[PDB]
Amino acid sequence: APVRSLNCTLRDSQQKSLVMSGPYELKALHLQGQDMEQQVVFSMSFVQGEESNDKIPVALGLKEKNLYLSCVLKDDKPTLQLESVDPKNYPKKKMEKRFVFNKIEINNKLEFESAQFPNWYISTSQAENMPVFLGGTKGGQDITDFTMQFVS
Repeated sequence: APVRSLNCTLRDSQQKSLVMSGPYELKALHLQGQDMEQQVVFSMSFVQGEESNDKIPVALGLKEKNLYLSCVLKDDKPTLQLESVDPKNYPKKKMEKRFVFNKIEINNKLEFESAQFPNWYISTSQAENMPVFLGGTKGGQDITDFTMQFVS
């Protein structure tokens, strides 16, 4: 059958929500009440790739939009971007490497490591309303842990 997907939202471990910052970036911020309608809803697809109990390959597309988080080198650096794709062909089981994230469950938290760039992870800043980016470690000052919420 087609690739399976789930609608969901993500928050960082500081409980910051994710929203759009222009058409090709996301930002993270403290949201509650009416304002959370601003949050982005993702369609998380369970795709092809190396898997284990706690390590699941996924794609993160924006629900009902032909936009996917992807990891590419930009100015010689692994970087996270929102890339447009052909809506007739996505999502699919066999997503290209750049689109794939290893969803890792550790201590009640989730990490999204780039399948393409080992040990690079979806990250947020502690500061409010800063971009979501690709970070070169699960260590450090930045935030690399998230929780997932299921959406109808």
